[PDB]
Amino acid sequence: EMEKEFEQIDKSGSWAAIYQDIRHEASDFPCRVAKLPKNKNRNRYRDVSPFDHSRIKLHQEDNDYINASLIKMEEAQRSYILTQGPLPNTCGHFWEMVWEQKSRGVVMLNRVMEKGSLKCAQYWPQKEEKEMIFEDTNLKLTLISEDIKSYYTVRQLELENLTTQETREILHFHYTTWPDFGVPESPASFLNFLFKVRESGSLSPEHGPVVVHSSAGIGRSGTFCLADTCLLLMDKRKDPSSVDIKKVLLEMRKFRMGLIQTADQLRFSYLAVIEGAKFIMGDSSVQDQWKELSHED
Ligand SMILES: O=P(O)(O)Oc1ccc(Cc2ccc(OP(=O)(O)O)cc2)cc1
Ligand SMILES: [Mg+2]
Repeated sequence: EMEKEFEQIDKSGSWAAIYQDIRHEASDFPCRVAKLPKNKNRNRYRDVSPFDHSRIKLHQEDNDYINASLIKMEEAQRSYILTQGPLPNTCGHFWEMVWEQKSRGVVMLNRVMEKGSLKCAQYWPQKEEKEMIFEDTNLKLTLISEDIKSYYTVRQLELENLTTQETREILHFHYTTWPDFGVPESPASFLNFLFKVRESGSLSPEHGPVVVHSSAGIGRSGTFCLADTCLLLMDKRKDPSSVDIKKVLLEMRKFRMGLIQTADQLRFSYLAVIEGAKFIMGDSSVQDQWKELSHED
Protein backbone atom coordinates (compact mmCIF):
# COMPACT_ATOMS: atom_id res chain seq x y z
CA GLU A 1 0.00 0.00 0.00
CA MET A 2 1.62 3.22 -1.25
CA GLU A 3 1.32 5.39 1.88
CA LYS A 4 2.72 2.73 4.24
CA GLU A 5 5.43 1.98 1.70
CA PHE A 6 6.11 5.69 1.18
CA GLU A 7 6.82 5.86 4.92
CA GLN A 8 9.18 2.87 4.94
CA ILE A 9 11.18 4.14 1.91
CA ASP A 10 11.42 7.66 3.33
CA LYS A 11 12.53 6.45 6.76
CA SER A 12 15.15 4.19 5.15
CA GLY A 13 16.36 6.87 2.73
CA SER A 14 16.01 4.35 -0.09
CA TRP A 15 14.48 6.41 -2.93
CA ALA A 16 17.72 6.14 -4.89
CA ALA A 17 17.83 2.34 -4.63
CA ILE A 18 14.06 1.88 -5.25
CA TYR A 19 14.27 4.15 -8.33
CA GLN A 20 17.38 2.29 -9.56
CA ASP A 21 15.61 -1.04 -9.22
CA ILE A 22 12.89 0.32 -11.52
CA ARG A 23 15.48 1.36 -14.10
CA HIS A 24 16.98 -2.12 -13.83
CA GLU A 25 13.73 -4.01 -14.57
CA ALA A 26 12.52 -1.58 -17.27
CA SER A 27 11.79 -2.90 -20.78
CA ASP A 28 14.37 -2.64 -23.57
CA PHE A 29 12.93 -2.70 -27.10
CA PRO A 30 14.49 -1.64 -30.41
CA CYS A 31 14.32 1.87 -31.84
CA ARG A 32 15.61 1.01 -35.33
CA VAL A 33 13.51 3.63 -37.12
CA ALA A 34 14.55 6.37 -34.66
CA LYS A 35 18.19 5.59 -35.39
CA LEU A 36 17.93 5.63 -39.20
CA PRO A 37 20.41 8.17 -40.67
CA LYS A 38 17.61 10.07 -42.40
CA ASN A 39 15.99 10.72 -39.01
CA LYS A 40 19.02 12.17 -37.25
CA ASN A 41 17.60 15.67 -37.51
CA ARG A 42 14.20 14.63 -36.14
CA ASN A 43 15.59 13.73 -32.72
CA ARG A 44 16.31 16.37 -30.08
CA TYR A 45 18.37 13.99 -27.93
CA ARG A 46 20.61 11.19 -29.12
CA ASP A 47 19.68 9.10 -26.03
CA VAL A 48 15.90 9.50 -26.04
CA SER A 49 14.11 7.62 -28.79
CA PRO A 50 10.73 5.99 -29.34
CA PHE A 51 10.57 2.17 -29.40
CA ASP A 52 9.55 0.91 -32.82
CA HIS A 53 6.58 -1.02 -31.43
CA SER A 54 4.86 2.01 -29.90
CA ARG A 55 5.99 4.91 -32.09
CA ILE A 56 3.42 7.22 -33.66
CA LYS A 57 3.54 6.96 -37.44
CA LEU A 58 2.81 10.10 -39.45
CA HIS A 59 0.33 9.46 -42.30
CA GLN A 60 2.61 10.03 -45.32
CA GLU A 61 4.60 7.88 -47.76
CA ASP A 62 7.72 10.12 -47.61
CA ASN A 63 8.91 9.83 -43.98
CA ASP A 64 6.43 8.84 -41.25
CA TYR A 65 8.83 9.33 -38.32
CA ILE A 66 8.28 11.55 -35.31
CA ASN A 67 9.89 11.16 -31.90
CA ALA A 68 6.60 10.29 -30.15
CA SER A 69 5.27 7.16 -28.38
CA LEU A 70 1.74 5.91 -27.63
CA ILE A 71 1.52 4.93 -23.94
CA LYS A 72 -1.57 2.70 -24.05
CA MET A 73 -2.70 1.88 -20.51
CA GLU A 74 -4.96 -1.14 -21.03
CA GLU A 75 -6.16 -1.56 -17.44
CA ALA A 76 -6.75 2.16 -16.79
CA GLN A 77 -8.40 2.54 -20.23
CA ARG A 78 -6.45 5.71 -21.01
CA SER A 79 -3.81 6.54 -23.59
CA TYR A 80 -1.29 9.38 -23.89
CA ILE A 81 1.12 10.34 -26.61
CA LEU A 82 4.47 11.31 -25.09
CA THR A 83 6.73 13.29 -27.33
CA GLN A 84 9.86 15.51 -27.23
CA GLY A 85 9.58 19.30 -27.50
CA PRO A 86 9.34 19.83 -31.30
CA LEU A 87 12.42 21.05 -33.20
CA PRO A 88 12.41 23.96 -35.69
CA ASN A 89 12.00 21.39 -38.48
CA THR A 90 9.44 19.13 -36.77
CA CYS A 91 6.73 21.63 -35.79
CA GLY A 92 4.62 20.72 -38.82
CA HIS A 93 5.03 17.00 -38.01
CA PHE A 94 3.97 17.72 -34.43
CA TRP A 95 0.72 19.34 -35.50
CA GLU A 96 0.19 16.71 -38.19
CA MET A 97 0.34 14.12 -35.39
CA VAL A 98 -2.11 16.11 -33.30
CA TRP A 99 -4.45 16.22 -36.27
CA GLU A 100 -4.15 12.56 -37.31
CA GLN A 101 -4.43 11.17 -33.77
CA LYS A 102 -7.46 13.40 -33.07
CA SER A 103 -5.96 14.86 -29.86
CA ARG A 104 -8.00 17.51 -28.09
CA GLY A 105 -5.31 18.73 -25.70
CA VAL A 106 -1.55 19.28 -25.61
CA VAL A 107 0.18 19.34 -22.21
CA MET A 108 3.56 21.19 -22.19
CA LEU A 109 5.61 20.74 -19.03
CA ASN A 110 8.66 22.79 -20.00
CA ARG A 111 9.55 26.26 -21.25
CA VAL A 112 11.05 27.13 -24.62
CA MET A 113 14.23 28.28 -22.85
CA GLU A 114 15.63 26.61 -19.73
CA LYS A 115 19.11 26.99 -18.29
CA GLY A 116 20.09 29.40 -21.08
CA SER A 117 19.33 26.74 -23.70
CA LEU A 118 16.51 26.22 -26.23
CA LYS A 119 14.67 23.10 -25.05
CA CYS A 120 11.73 23.33 -27.49
CA ALA A 121 10.75 25.32 -30.58
CA GLN A 122 8.08 28.05 -30.43
CA TYR A 123 5.53 25.72 -32.08
CA TRP A 124 2.34 27.66 -31.33
CA PRO A 125 1.36 31.34 -31.99
CA GLN A 126 2.06 33.85 -29.23
CA LYS A 127 -0.29 36.46 -30.73
CA GLU A 128 -3.79 36.23 -32.24
CA GLU A 129 -2.90 38.37 -35.29
CA LYS A 130 0.25 36.32 -36.07
CA GLU A 131 -1.08 32.87 -37.05
CA MET A 132 1.28 30.05 -38.08
CA ILE A 133 1.26 28.10 -41.35
CA PHE A 134 3.16 24.83 -41.56
CA GLU A 135 3.82 24.60 -45.31
CA ASP A 136 5.18 21.08 -45.20
CA THR A 137 2.10 19.49 -43.54
CA ASN A 138 -0.49 22.00 -44.81
CA LEU A 139 -1.84 23.05 -41.42
CA LYS A 140 -2.73 26.48 -40.02
CA LEU A 141 -2.69 27.29 -36.32
CA THR A 142 -4.20 30.40 -34.68
CA LEU A 143 -4.15 31.59 -31.05
CA ILE A 144 -7.80 32.23 -30.09
CA SER A 145 -7.38 33.24 -26.44
CA GLU A 146 -5.20 32.54 -23.39
CA ASP A 147 -5.67 32.46 -19.60
CA ILE A 148 -2.37 33.20 -17.87
CA LYS A 149 -1.96 32.19 -14.22
CA SER A 150 1.07 32.42 -11.96
CA TYR A 151 2.69 29.11 -12.88
CA TYR A 152 0.74 27.87 -15.89
CA THR A 153 -1.17 29.20 -18.89
CA VAL A 154 -4.09 27.65 -20.76
CA ARG A 155 -4.45 28.51 -24.42
CA GLN A 156 -7.29 28.00 -26.85
CA LEU A 157 -5.93 27.28 -30.33
CA GLU A 158 -7.59 26.60 -33.68
CA LEU A 159 -5.91 23.99 -35.86
CA GLU A 160 -6.93 23.87 -39.52
CA ASN A 161 -6.25 21.20 -42.09
CA LEU A 162 -5.78 23.56 -45.03
CA THR A 163 -6.34 20.65 -47.43
CA THR A 164 -9.90 20.07 -46.20
CA GLN A 165 -10.60 23.42 -44.48
CA GLU A 166 -11.82 21.46 -41.47
CA THR A 167 -11.01 23.08 -38.10
CA ARG A 168 -10.59 21.88 -34.51
CA GLU A 169 -10.17 23.59 -31.17
CA ILE A 170 -6.99 22.47 -29.39
CA LEU A 171 -6.43 23.30 -25.72
CA HIS A 172 -2.81 23.98 -24.68
CA PHE A 173 -1.94 23.51 -20.99
CA HIS A 174 1.43 25.06 -20.26
CA TYR A 175 3.10 24.40 -16.90
CA THR A 176 5.83 27.03 -16.84
CA THR A 177 7.51 26.43 -13.47
CA TRP A 178 8.59 22.78 -13.54
CA PRO A 179 12.43 22.67 -13.77
CA ASP A 180 13.98 19.91 -15.89
CA PHE A 181 15.10 17.04 -13.67
CA GLY A 182 13.05 18.79 -11.01
CA VAL A 183 9.65 18.53 -9.32
CA PRO A 184 6.61 20.89 -9.03
CA GLU A 185 6.46 23.34 -6.08
CA SER A 186 4.03 21.10 -4.24
CA PRO A 187 1.58 18.26 -4.78
CA ALA A 188 -1.13 20.95 -4.61
CA SER A 189 0.29 22.96 -7.52
CA PHE A 190 0.67 19.81 -9.62
CA LEU A 191 -2.82 18.43 -8.83
CA ASN A 192 -4.38 21.82 -9.43
CA PHE A 193 -2.82 21.77 -12.91
CA LEU A 194 -3.72 18.10 -13.57
CA PHE A 195 -7.32 18.70 -12.58
CA LYS A 196 -7.51 21.65 -14.99
CA VAL A 197 -6.49 19.30 -17.82
CA ARG A 198 -9.00 16.66 -16.60
CA GLU A 199 -11.70 19.30 -16.26
CA SER A 200 -11.33 20.31 -19.93
CA GLY A 201 -12.32 16.90 -21.31
CA SER A 202 -8.92 16.58 -23.03
CA LEU A 203 -8.21 13.27 -21.20
CA SER A 204 -11.59 11.80 -22.17
CA PRO A 205 -11.96 8.60 -24.28
CA GLU A 206 -14.15 10.29 -26.94
CA HIS A 207 -11.03 12.19 -28.06
CA GLY A 208 -7.73 10.87 -29.31
CA PRO A 209 -4.83 10.53 -26.81
CA VAL A 210 -3.82 13.80 -25.14
CA VAL A 211 -0.32 14.81 -26.28
CA VAL A 212 2.07 15.25 -23.33
CA HIS A 213 5.57 16.68 -23.80
CA SER A 214 8.52 18.18 -22.03
CA SER A 215 11.93 18.74 -23.65
CA ALA A 216 12.74 15.01 -23.99
CA GLY A 217 9.19 13.79 -23.37
CA ILE A 218 10.14 11.38 -20.58
CA GLY A 219 10.96 13.00 -17.19
CA ARG A 220 8.32 15.54 -16.30
CA SER A 221 6.00 13.84 -18.88
CA GLY A 222 6.43 10.45 -17.21
CA THR A 223 5.67 12.06 -13.83
CA PHE A 224 2.52 13.73 -15.18
CA CYS A 225 1.22 10.50 -16.75
CA LEU A 226 2.08 8.28 -13.79
CA ALA A 227 0.12 10.42 -11.32
CA ASP A 228 -2.87 10.68 -13.65
CA THR A 229 -3.02 6.95 -14.40
CA CYS A 230 -2.65 5.92 -10.72
CA LEU A 231 -5.46 8.30 -9.83
CA LEU A 232 -7.71 6.99 -12.64
CA LEU A 233 -6.98 3.39 -11.58
CA MET A 234 -8.05 3.95 -7.97
CA ASP A 235 -11.08 5.92 -9.28
CA LYS A 236 -12.32 2.93 -11.32
CA ARG A 237 -12.18 0.73 -8.25
CA LYS A 238 -12.74 3.39 -5.56
CA ASP A 239 -9.94 1.42 -3.87
CA PRO A 240 -6.65 3.30 -3.40
CA SER A 241 -4.99 0.14 -2.12
CA SER A 242 -5.36 -1.72 -5.44
CA VAL A 243 -2.77 0.60 -7.02
CA ASP A 244 0.88 -0.46 -7.22
CA ILE A 245 2.66 2.74 -8.31
CA LYS A 246 5.92 1.03 -9.29
CA LYS A 247 4.15 -1.67 -11.31
CA VAL A 248 2.23 1.05 -13.15
CA LEU A 249 5.45 2.92 -14.04
CA LEU A 250 7.05 -0.28 -15.32
CA GLU A 251 3.97 -0.89 -17.46
CA MET A 252 4.28 2.62 -18.97
CA ARG A 253 7.99 2.01 -19.58
CA LYS A 254 7.04 -0.83 -21.94
CA PHE A 255 5.85 2.00 -24.25
CA ARG A 256 8.59 4.67 -23.96
CA MET A 257 12.05 4.62 -22.36
CA GLY A 258 13.11 6.55 -19.26
CA LEU A 259 9.72 7.66 -17.93
CA ILE A 260 10.43 9.63 -14.75
CA GLN A 261 14.06 10.72 -14.71
CA THR A 262 15.03 11.07 -11.04
CA ALA A 263 14.34 9.35 -7.72
CA ASP A 264 12.78 12.59 -6.43
CA GLN A 265 10.28 12.74 -9.33
CA LEU A 266 9.30 9.19 -8.35
CA ARG A 267 8.87 10.33 -4.73
CA PHE A 268 6.89 13.31 -5.93
CA SER A 269 4.60 10.93 -7.89
CA TYR A 270 3.81 9.08 -4.65
CA LEU A 271 3.02 12.37 -2.92
CA ALA A 272 0.74 13.53 -5.74
CA VAL A 273 -1.15 10.24 -5.84
CA ILE A 274 -1.60 10.04 -2.05
CA GLU A 275 -2.86 13.64 -1.95
CA GLY A 276 -5.06 13.17 -5.02
CA ALA A 277 -6.59 10.07 -3.40
CA LYS A 278 -8.47 12.43 -1.06
CA PHE A 279 -10.51 13.79 -3.96
CA ILE A 280 -11.00 10.37 -5.58
CA MET A 281 -12.30 8.97 -2.29
CA GLY A 282 -15.06 11.53 -1.74
CA ASP A 283 -13.56 14.75 -0.45
CA SER A 284 -14.33 16.96 -3.47
CA SER A 285 -13.64 20.17 -1.46
CA VAL A 286 -9.92 19.35 -1.49
CA GLN A 287 -9.83 20.54 -5.13
CA ASP A 288 -10.57 24.15 -4.16
CA GLN A 289 -7.88 23.84 -1.44
CA TRP A 290 -5.21 22.92 -4.00
CA LYS A 291 -6.32 25.92 -6.03
CA GLU A 292 -5.79 28.20 -2.99
CA LEU A 293 -2.48 26.58 -2.00
CA SER A 294 -1.14 26.78 -5.57
CA HIS A 295 -1.53 30.60 -5.56
CA GLU A 296 -2.42 30.68 -9.27
CA ASP A 297 -3.55 34.32 -9.28
O1 LIG B 1 22.53 12.45 -20.26
P1 LIG B 1 22.85 12.12 -18.85
O2 LIG B 1 22.28 13.16 -17.97
O3 LIG B 1 24.31 12.10 -18.72
O4 LIG B 1 22.30 10.85 -18.37
C1 LIG B 1 21.16 10.55 -19.11
C2 LIG B 1 21.32 9.64 -20.14
C3 LIG B 1 20.21 9.33 -20.89
C4 LIG B 1 18.99 9.95 -20.60
C5 LIG B 1 17.78 9.45 -21.33
C6 LIG B 1 17.39 8.06 -20.83
C7 LIG B 1 17.72 7.60 -19.55
C8 LIG B 1 17.34 6.34 -19.10
C9 LIG B 1 16.60 5.53 -19.97
O5 LIG B 1 16.09 4.27 -19.63
P2 LIG B 1 16.60 3.48 -18.50
O6 LIG B 1 18.01 3.19 -18.63
O7 LIG B 1 16.28 3.97 -17.19
O8 LIG B 1 15.92 2.24 -18.73
C10 LIG B 1 16.27 5.98 -21.25
C11 LIG B 1 16.66 7.25 -21.69
C12 LIG B 1 18.85 10.87 -19.57
C13 LIG B 1 19.95 11.18 -18.81
MG1 LIG C 1 -2.31 41.62 -28.75
